[PDB]
Amino acid sequence: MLAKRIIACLDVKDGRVVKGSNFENLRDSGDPVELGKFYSEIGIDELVFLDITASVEKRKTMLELVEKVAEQIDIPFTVGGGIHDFETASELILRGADKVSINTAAVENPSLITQIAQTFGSQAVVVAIDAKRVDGEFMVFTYSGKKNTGILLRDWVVEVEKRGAGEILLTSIDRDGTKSGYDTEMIRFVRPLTTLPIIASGGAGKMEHFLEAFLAGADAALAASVFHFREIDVRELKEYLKKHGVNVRLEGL
Amino acid sequence: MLAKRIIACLDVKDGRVVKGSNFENLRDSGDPVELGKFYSEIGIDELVFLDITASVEKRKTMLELVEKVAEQIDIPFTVGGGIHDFETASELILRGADKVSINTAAVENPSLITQIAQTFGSQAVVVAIDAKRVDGEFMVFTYSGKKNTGILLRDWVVEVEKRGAGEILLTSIDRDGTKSGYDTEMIRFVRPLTTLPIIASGGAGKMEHFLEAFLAGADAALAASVFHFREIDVRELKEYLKKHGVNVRLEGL
Repeated sequence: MLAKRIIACLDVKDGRVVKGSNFENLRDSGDPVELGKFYSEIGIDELVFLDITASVEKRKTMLELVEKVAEQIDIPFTVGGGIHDFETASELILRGADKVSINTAAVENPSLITQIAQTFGSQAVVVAIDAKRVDGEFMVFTYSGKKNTGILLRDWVVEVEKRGAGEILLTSIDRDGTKSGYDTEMIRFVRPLTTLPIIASGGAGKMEHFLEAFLAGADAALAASVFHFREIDVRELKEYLKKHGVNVRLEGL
Repeated sequence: MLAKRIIACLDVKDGRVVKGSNFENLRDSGDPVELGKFYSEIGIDELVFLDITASVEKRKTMLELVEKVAEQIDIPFTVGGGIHDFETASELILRGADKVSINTAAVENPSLITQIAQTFGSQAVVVAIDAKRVDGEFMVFTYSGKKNTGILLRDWVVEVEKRGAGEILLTSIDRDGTKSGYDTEMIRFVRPLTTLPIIASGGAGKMEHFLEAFLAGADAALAASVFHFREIDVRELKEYLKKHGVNVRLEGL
């Protein structure tokens, strides 16, 4: 059966991971190399480095981050946040990013998905879809949740798979950072519309929330707050999930 | 008694208002001058021009927008989105913006609020506060809702008034664009903590939602989706609000 993955989202600003969360067991929790390697050693399956400014000095600072992280970490990582074109995506993958996450650029040029997939393989392209329920209908939002595109989530999911994406990173903006639980209604809604791996994102607060995300059909669970604020232990989480029948990897823990 | 204002939020990209909403009655609904003047003529009290990229070419494209809008519109306007420092804010106000909205830059340097207020007057400084309920506690989020700062909304509201802000633009990220109603719990929570005008933002979907926002203590109601998608008529809205005792301005309608 398909593996169920636990993925940590590391928010980046100026090529360093946003700090303030006291990793007294580490020399510098702002260093993408040290922090990424740490997660690799305690059981995280993959990482996402999300540039949350995704603006100034971004392109160059993210390239340097990729160069350093790629030579030191042994689990897959995705880079996202403001990747606006094929050349930017190509530069990141060429330097060692395993995958790139595109969102607004994919909505504005759907064949960008296919271009990256044809050159680097479908597994290198993650389409991040940010959605909200608008008067009872799931809609796709771009520009960091500030633009309702008018495109129904149902239609965009189907199109993204047709364009050759490898995976969908499905974020519920309205649950993101709330610690109130993943948006399992949204995950269940998307599950029958695609065969691709679905990475659920936004809302994790406790171990049981991960179980619900996987029972709703997620293939991976991404979280930022619970790992950044050290609210959930990775090994504890994986042991709980495996006890409840979820196919997480316990090897190396 | 204090006036209750209706404010339209115009999302900007590359110095033009995001289109796709068919204003067949206008020559070009993407033009900030034509669209801003239109709203001015049909009863909108103020405008907000929000750069939703707020990144590349932004500083220069927003300066040009301000120069053109300031000479043609006769209602106040605020400019927001990625204003990172005092010089940027100063340039915008000097060219004709009535107010500037600062958010992440204010959280990272609270005396920026005071600097703008001392030079241009407190009425020129709007502090945009984006918040979410995190495990039952309202927290302040920066970087387009991607960073939980760990600062309680209660404490930041009090600090913003102490620093000399003129107004608070209070956005509930989790209701923004949903058309499900303003976050009246959040508005009620903030009302007793500040004497400043509160501009409620995020969630408007129907006329009754505006009434609820004002009954919760808002001094102004900001909306993007209902005006952008032409879902609510401004004069109809104001007549309904005045019938329900809300002190909106009917002059000129």
